[PDB]
Amino acid sequence: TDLAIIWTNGRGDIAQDGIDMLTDDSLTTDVTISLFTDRRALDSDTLPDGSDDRRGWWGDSYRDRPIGSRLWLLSREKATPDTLERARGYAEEALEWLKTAGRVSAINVRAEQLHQGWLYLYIALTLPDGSVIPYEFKAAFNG
Amino acid sequence: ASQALSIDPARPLQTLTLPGRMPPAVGDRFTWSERNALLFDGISTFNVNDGGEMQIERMITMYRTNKYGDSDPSYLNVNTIATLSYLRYSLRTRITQKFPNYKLASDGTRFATGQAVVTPSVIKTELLALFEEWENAGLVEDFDTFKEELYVARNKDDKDRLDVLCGPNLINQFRIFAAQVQFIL
Amino acid sequence: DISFNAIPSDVRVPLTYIEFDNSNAVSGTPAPRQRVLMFGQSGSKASAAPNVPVRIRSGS
Amino acid sequence: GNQRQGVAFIRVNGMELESMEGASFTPSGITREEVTGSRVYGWKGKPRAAKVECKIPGGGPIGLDEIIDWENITVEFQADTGETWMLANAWQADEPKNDGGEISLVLMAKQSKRI
Amino acid sequence: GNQRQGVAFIRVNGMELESMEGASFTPSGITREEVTGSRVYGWKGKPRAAKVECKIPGGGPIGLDEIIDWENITVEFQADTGETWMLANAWQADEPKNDGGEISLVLMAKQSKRI
Amino acid sequence: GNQRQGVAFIRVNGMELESMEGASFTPSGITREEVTGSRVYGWKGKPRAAKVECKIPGGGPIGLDEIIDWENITVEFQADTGETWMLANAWQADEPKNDGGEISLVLMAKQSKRI
Amino acid sequence: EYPLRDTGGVNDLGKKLRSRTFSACILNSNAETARDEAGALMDALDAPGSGELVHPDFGTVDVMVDSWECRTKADELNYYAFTVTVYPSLQ
Amino acid sequence: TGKGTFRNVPFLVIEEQKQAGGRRLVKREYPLRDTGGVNDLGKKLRSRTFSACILNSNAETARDEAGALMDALDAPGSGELVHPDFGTVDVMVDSWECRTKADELNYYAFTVTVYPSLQDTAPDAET
Repeated sequence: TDLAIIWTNGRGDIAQDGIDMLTDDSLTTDVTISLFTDRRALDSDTLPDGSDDRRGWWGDSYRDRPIGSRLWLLSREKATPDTLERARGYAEEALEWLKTAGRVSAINVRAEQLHQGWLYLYIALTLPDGSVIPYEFKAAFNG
Repeated sequence: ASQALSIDPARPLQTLTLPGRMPPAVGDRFTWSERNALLFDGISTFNVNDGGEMQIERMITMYRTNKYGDSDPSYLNVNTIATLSYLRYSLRTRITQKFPNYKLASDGTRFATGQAVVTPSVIKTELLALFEEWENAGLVEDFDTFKEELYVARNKDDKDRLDVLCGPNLINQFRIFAAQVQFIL
Repeated sequence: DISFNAIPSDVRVPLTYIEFDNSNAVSGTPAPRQRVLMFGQSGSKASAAPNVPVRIRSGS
Repeated sequence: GNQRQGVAFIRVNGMELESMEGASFTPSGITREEVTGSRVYGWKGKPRAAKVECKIPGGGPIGLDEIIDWENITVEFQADTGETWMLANAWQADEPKNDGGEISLVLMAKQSKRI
Repeated sequence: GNQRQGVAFIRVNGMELESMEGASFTPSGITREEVTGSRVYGWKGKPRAAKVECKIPGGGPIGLDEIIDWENITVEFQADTGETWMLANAWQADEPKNDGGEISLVLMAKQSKRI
Repeated sequence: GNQRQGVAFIRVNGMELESMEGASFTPSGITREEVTGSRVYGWKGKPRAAKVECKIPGGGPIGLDEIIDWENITVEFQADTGETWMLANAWQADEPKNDGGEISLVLMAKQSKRI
Repeated sequence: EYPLRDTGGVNDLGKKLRSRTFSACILNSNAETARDEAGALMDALDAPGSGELVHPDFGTVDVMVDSWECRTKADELNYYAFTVTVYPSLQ
Repeated sequence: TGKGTFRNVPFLVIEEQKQAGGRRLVKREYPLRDTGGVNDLGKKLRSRTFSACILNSNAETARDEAGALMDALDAPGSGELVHPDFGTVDVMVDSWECRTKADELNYYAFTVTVYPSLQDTAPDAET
C-alpha cells in the first residue's frame, strides 16, 4: 500500500488524507506511473525538441526494466493519422509488461482525434478474477 | 522559431529548447496560474525543462480582438501566419509556372488545339489540383467543402482580370492529450 | 466519452487530461441502452431531493 | 430528358486532345473479391489505380514526341453533362502505337476526384 | 399468354437505376460437380454467392462516386412479370469502368432470396 | 482543316516501297508500369525499341531476296501531313511470309527520332 | 529382407501418432477487428500446455500446437490465413 | 500509408508478410503400445519476415534510398522495426536480399527475416 498519484492542473502530486498521505493498493498507480514517465529514447529516434538529450531515470540501470513510456516523443505533433498510430503503439509497448506477468489478461488500445486539438486514447485492460477492484478518479483543476 | 517554421509550418512549438540560455531564478519564474492568465493577454510564455535549459511553452501573436471590437481567435497561433504565407507563396508560384502569359477567353469559346488560351474553368481545376497537393503535404484538411466553396469568374468590368475565392481549411495541431483508462473487471 | 466541457475555457496550456473508469462497456459506443430504475427509501441526512431520478455511478 | 453521354473530352494541362470515340475511364478505389469456404464469408479488398484510355487521330498538332514524355500532368476526363473527373499527377502508360491513323493513349493516376 | 421476360429492373435501397438491357442474376445455392473413377459415383457439392450484373447509362442522377461506396445495401432484382429476388446485404464488385457511356455494375451478396 | 492521316509511306535507303494500308509505328522510349502494394506507389520504367510494320504487295520491283538481307538501313516513316520519324540503323525482324499476295515486313531499331 | 533368399519379415510395433493439420482464415470488413482477431488467435496459438480444438472435420479434441503462419499478401487488406499442425497430448 | 521503417530509413511494403512459431514437441512412442503422445518443451522464437520495395521516378534517389536501406539493415545491434502488420518491435536482422532486374530502372526488392531481440541468461541468478 503505497502513496497515490493525484492529478491536479495537468500534473500529478501526492496529496494528504486526514493524518497522512492517501494510500492506494491497486493497478491505478501502477498504470499512471508506467504511462506518464519519460523513458530513454533509442539511438535512432528523433526528438521533438531541438536539443540532443534523452530523458529517463538514473535508476533505469538499477531496476532491471526501463521505467516508463515514450509518449514524450509526441510533445509537438499535427493532426494526422501517423501520430495516432504511433501513440497507440507507444502505449501498447509501455503497458506490455503487465500482460507479460499475470496482472492483466488482455490489452486493447485505440486512438482517435476528438474535438479539434485533442488526442484521445482509449485503453482497456482485462483484469483477471484475482485483481483488487482498482481505483477510479477524474483529473481536476483549481485556481 | 525560424528553423522550425521553415522545416514545417503546421507544427506546434510546444517544446523547443533555447540553446545556451540562462533561465531566471526559481523565485522569479511565473507560476502555472500566472502563465495561464498571461497567455490570454497576448504574451507568449516559457517553461523550464528538467535540465537547466529553458523551452518555449506556446507561441501566440498579440492579436486578441476583431475589427468590430469583440474577441477573435483566428490569428492567435503563429502557425496560422506561417501556413498562410506558405499557401500564398505556393499559389503564386504555381500560377506563374503554369500560366505565364496566356490569352484570356470566355468559358464557352473553343479555338484551335495547342493554343495558349485560359478560360475561367481551367484555373479552377488547376486550383483544385493544387489543393490536393496541399492535402497530400498535410496543410489543408477538407477537400469537399473547398470544392463546393471555390468560385472563379471573370471581372465583367475589366476585360482581363480573374476573381477567385478559395477559402481553404487549415490543419489543426494537438494541444490536449486526453486519455481514458478502462478496467474490465 | 469525454465531454468537451471537461477542460475549462480559461486554459491554453497543453494539458494532457486523464480519466479512469471501472465499467464493462468495452466499445464505448451507444448500443441499445438499458436504464434500470430503482425505487427505495433514504434515511435521514440524505441530502437528496425526494421523488426525482438521480444517476449514480459508484457505491460511494 | 437531359443528354446522357456521347463524345468525351480529355484535357491535360488545360489543352483538349480531340480523342476519337471510345474513351474509357476507371476510377480509383477498392476492388472487392469473394472468399469462399464452407460458405461465402465476405469480401477481401484490393487497391487499384485510376486510368483513362482513348484514341487520337494522327497528324494533329500534338504529336508522339510530346506524348511520350508525360510524367506530371493534370488530366480532366469531362463528359457532356458535366461529370468531370480530375487526375492530379498522372503519367503515360504501357505502349503508344501509331497503328493505321489512330494513336492509342492511356494515362494512369494514383487518385481520381470528382469535380 | 402472360409476358415472359424483357427489361429487368434493379432497385438498390429503394431507388431505381435504369439499367440497360442485359441484366444477369446468378442465385446462391450449391454447385454440383461430377466425380468419376472406374464408374460415375455421384456429385460433390460446392457453395457459391449470389450476384447481379447490369450496365447503367452514364451521366445519370447516380454517378460513379456514389456507386463505388456500396458495402451495405439491399438489392431487388425484379423481372417484368413479378418474381423478385432480394439480395440480402450486397456489396459492389471487382471493377467499374466507364467505357463508351456505360458503367458496368456488379453486386455480389451472400444470400439471394425469392420474395 | 488540314489532312489528318491516310496512306503512310515507308522509305528505306531513300527508296519507296508502296506499302499497303495498315502501316504501324511504335516509337522508342520508356514503358511505364504500375506498382501496387497497400496503395499505388508510382511507376516502374522499362526500355523499348522502335518498330515499323507494313505489308508490300508481291511481285513488285523489290523482292524477298533483297528484303531478307537488311541489317543496316535508314528507315523514314513519313505520314501524309509530314511528321517524319527516322530509324537510324534498323534491321529486319522475326519472319517474312508471302501469303496471298502480301509480304509482311517489320523493321526494328534502337532509336527513333522525329525529323 | 533376408539376403540370398526371397522371403522377408514384416512386424508391427504399435501405431503412429495422428499428425492432423488444417488451414484457417479470419477476415472482417472493419480492417481493425480483423487485426484484433488475428492477434487474439496468435496469443491463443502460442500458449503453454494443451488446449481443446473444435473443428468440423476432426471434432472436439485435445492437441498441442507445432507451428503456424500469418500470410497476409499486403494487397489483401482484411485477410489473415493460418496453417497449423497439431499432435495429441500424452496421457 | 504503408511506410514501414527499420532505423528511420523508410521503405514500402509489398508481396507477402509472415510470422511463424510454436511449441517444441518431443514425440513419445512406445514399442508394442498403441496409445502415445507428445510432451511440451517451451516455445520457439517468433521468426518474422517481410518483403519491401524501394522505387522512385528519378533512378538516382532510388539508388540512394536502396543504399541507405542496405547500410541500415547491415548494422550492428537491434533496431526499432515499424511495420503496418507487426507493429513497433525491436528486432535483430537475420538475412536480406536486394533484387533488381536490369530492366526496371527504379525498382529494388528486399526480403528480410528478423528475430526478437530478447536476451535472458540461462542460470538466472537469484538470492
